[PDB]
Amino acid sequence: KWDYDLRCGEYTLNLNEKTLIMGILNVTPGGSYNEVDAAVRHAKEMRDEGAHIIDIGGESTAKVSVEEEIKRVVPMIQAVSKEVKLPISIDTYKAEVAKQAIEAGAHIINDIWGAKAEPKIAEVAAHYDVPIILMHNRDNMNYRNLMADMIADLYDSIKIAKDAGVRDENIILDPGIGFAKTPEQNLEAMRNLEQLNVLGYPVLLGTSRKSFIGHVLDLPVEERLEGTGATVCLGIEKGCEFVRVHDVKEMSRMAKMMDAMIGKG
Amino acid sequence: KWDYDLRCGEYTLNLNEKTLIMGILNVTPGGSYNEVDAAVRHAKEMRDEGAHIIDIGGESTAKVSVEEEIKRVVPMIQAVSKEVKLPISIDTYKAEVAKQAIEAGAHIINDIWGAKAEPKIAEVAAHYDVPIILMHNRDNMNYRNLMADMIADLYDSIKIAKDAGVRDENIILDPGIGFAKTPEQNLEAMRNLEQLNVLGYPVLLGTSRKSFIGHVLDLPVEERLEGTGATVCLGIEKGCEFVRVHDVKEMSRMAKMMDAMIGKG
Ligand SMILES: Nc1nc2c(c(=O)[nH]1)N=C(CNc1ccc(C(=O)O)cc1)CN2
Ligand SMILES: Nc1nc2c(c(=O)[nH]1)N=C(CNc1ccc(C(=O)O)cc1)CN2
Repeated sequence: KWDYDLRCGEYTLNLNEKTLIMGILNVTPGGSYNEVDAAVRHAKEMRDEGAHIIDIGGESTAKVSVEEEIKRVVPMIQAVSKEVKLPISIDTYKAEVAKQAIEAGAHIINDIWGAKAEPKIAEVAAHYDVPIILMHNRDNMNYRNLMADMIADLYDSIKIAKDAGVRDENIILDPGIGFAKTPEQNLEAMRNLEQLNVLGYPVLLGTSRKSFIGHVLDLPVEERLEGTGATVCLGIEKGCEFVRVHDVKEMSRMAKMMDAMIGKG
Repeated sequence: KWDYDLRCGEYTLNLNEKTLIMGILNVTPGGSYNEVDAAVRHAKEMRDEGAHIIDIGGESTAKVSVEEEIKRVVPMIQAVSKEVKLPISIDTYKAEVAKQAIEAGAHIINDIWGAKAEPKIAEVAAHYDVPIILMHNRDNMNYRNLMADMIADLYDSIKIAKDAGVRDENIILDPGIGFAKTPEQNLEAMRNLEQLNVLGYPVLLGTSRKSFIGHVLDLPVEERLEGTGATVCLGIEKGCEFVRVHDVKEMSRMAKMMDAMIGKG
């Protein structure tokens, strides 16, 4: 069904056998022992609970200067990649920040502006030959047709990536749940996820604990585990390749049950 | 999408607005204060956590005499229906046991042998005018074609029900997960649930904590909450009207997230 593995330098990710789980690493503020030590323990924990990728990045949910984001995030990567044998993605949109992260040992790029923030990032991706996640986002919500416009917008990211030298096999798409979308639009995107498949790239889904779940269930962030469950289940059934979650133990067992049932693996 | 409500004597169940949750009531052995009091507290708890129906019945998972099953189950129904304002289904296949249960105040019949055990049950259903759940089951597993044979077998239950006087609107079907099916056949049934829809009746799904979940996840019964989650999510996405669960709080929030997303309600 995919005729290629996801190549991640040291590691290799097979897209046919199971839904791959990307664990969110909270960067609680760099350099200090407390910060880097708690991040390592948390990454070790996530590896133990069934995670396949560690996603390192903070400051999205402020506007910090770039030379600082590096001071924060570079030590984090050096440590985790040394002590947790697992691919690391860097969660930034900035070109200069991404460059450092791969240099410090990070394997995937995770751009929440899908190369539209700093088009030069896609050039960094092409050069180190890393896989890149292009997320749907935009500075507004004035959609003519939600799904039609997402697919259009995503394809504009691909165009920037490909004209930068990025190979098709190093491209992952993400519908960008929670970004430039009302609670009701987020549901529609979920309902229509299977459309992104026509584009012919692997899709990552990120819905973990987000507020649209709260809006439906009327429930604060620490009570959003079951809601997340449902979004991850519907996601996988709609053909997702990756899920980005906080609750690795739980989501990982759900993915596995989903895989058994849908006939994946 | 359904042009009719599910009529349950005192109560009425709408099939368009939400996935309806049936809570499993464990009958731990009748008459005694401890037994009936713990059953009532457990039913009150399930009502509090989002349940829409209470399912009362034990001895399926032995072979007890009929006049005893009544001594066990009749007091349970009198109590729960008095103190929990909710429809009760009786989980039996025996005609004489069902008769008593409705007489004691129970509203739905739940037959795990789909009128094939004691065809006379369907006559009890027709007479009191209660809804009946017909489950797929058989004394063997020698399937030519799993789904084709389920649908055939189910239709044999309907034939018995309808020739007994049961109205189409009082008929609910159930694929009978865990019954006369290997772990691998259970997955296939799950994968192909949407087929039962061609028959034109509401479908209840019962997979809560069952061993096929354990077989996939390699996990004992008390660790089967996420696995159950996935089965309930895929179920609802495949058009289920009811789910039969133990973990009402959790499953109830998942159903609700599923409903929001699939556009139900
Ligand atoms: N590839 C990828 N990266 C991310 C994603 C994401 O969904 N996909 N989400 C993130 C979290 N952003 C949020 C947006 C909305 C909400 C919410 O509405 O609660 C929470 C968090 C950041 N990084
Ligand atoms: N309408 C309906 N009634 C039931 C059902 C059910 O699935 N649907 N399951 C029940 C439980 N039977 C089990 C079968 C298999 C397993 C297992 O394999 O672990 C556990 C329990 C009894 N009553």
